[PDB]
Amino acid sequence: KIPRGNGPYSVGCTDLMFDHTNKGTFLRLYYPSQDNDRLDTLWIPNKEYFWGLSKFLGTHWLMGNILRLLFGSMTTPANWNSPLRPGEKYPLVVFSHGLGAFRTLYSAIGIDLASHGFIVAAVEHRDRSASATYYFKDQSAAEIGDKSWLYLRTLKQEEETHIRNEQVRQRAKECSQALSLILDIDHGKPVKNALDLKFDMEQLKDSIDREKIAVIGHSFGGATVIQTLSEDQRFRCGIALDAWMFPLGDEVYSRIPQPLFFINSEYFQYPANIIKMKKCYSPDKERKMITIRGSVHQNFADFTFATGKIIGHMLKLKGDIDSNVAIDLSNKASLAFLQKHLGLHKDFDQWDCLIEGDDENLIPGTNINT
Ligand SMILES: CC1([C@@H]2CC(=O)N(CCOc3ccc(F)c(C#N)c3)C2)CCS(=O)(=O)CC1
Ligand SMILES: [Cl-]
Ligand code: NA
Repeated sequence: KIPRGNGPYSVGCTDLMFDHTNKGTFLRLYYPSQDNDRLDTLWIPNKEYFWGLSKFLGTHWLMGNILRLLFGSMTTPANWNSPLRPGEKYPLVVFSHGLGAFRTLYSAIGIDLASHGFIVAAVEHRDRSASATYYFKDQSAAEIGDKSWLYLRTLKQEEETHIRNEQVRQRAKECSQALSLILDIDHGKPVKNALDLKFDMEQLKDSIDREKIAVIGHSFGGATVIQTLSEDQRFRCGIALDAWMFPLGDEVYSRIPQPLFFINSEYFQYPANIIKMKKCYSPDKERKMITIRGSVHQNFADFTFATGKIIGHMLKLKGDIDSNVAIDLSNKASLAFLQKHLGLHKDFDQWDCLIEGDDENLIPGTNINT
């Protein structure tokens, strides 16, 4: 089970696609809800995501059908299409998923933030870094629900530098576009969701705390954080979860004025990647880094909760550290950082010492020597 949020608010979830095209925005929204008696949210909601994950793993497409069978009915503890909790303006996180992932696979993070009173927009990227995604060829197709699928692109070694950088720039643009869509919905523009879901977007009107915007992401999503910050000053801080720095151009490093927080796993990181992170540091800029002891790259994504302890450790979905323990540390430290740099008046400053890695399961900075 993906854990429930630790915060006081109940949590809702819905999908938004606008426009309907491959250049439109597609995101999963997690938000504070009133109602707690709705059906839980289907975790991986289409069979084509399993086909996607199979290609991503480099296995026979039929392995996809087996993944579906195992995980296809699994839910995540968010009330599907619940009404938004009214009467308060919520800060906004835009969340960027990793390579081979998609929008639904960071619900532990998204649910927890929402339970503390954030609205989380987990984008689905159309850069072919997602295992799968979908969109509609034109208006007719969107009405009848005729989905077109776009699958992960496998690169040759000689495309890697160029293409990963093209993708990270597109990802940043998709983050910025998602932000503008949400802010517009906040500013009351009618938007016809391309998905026919029973969630009236008009509830979102005047529900966003417009200047309290942050961007968060895992791995490829962590680079996306950094690109996004250096492209859109509307984002006031970033949190990179085990950032994979390779996609970034040499230009961006000196070009990130906003506070930035690296939350790393113990076993993923390596000198080349750490050196690139330290290239973001300048005396005039706010930068924090912590390393979660006994953790692996996958501790930040939902599949760390989807299998048993033994199978999970074997597949490097789980580390030596308990997955709930690990994600609690990442989430609580994130909340403290956000409160600090968005100027929130909540109680997240109780976790301030975790930003400093002052905990028996944290390492201040990094374990990697460079
Ligand atoms: C570093 C990396 C990728 C970059 C990235 O973003 N990574 C996270 C993927 O996280 C995922 C992927 C699918 C999932 F289903 C879930 C879930 N839950 C999480 C790992 C590219 C370079 S490499 O090939 O040498 C080694 C791997
Ligand atoms: Cl290295
Ligand atoms: Na911009």
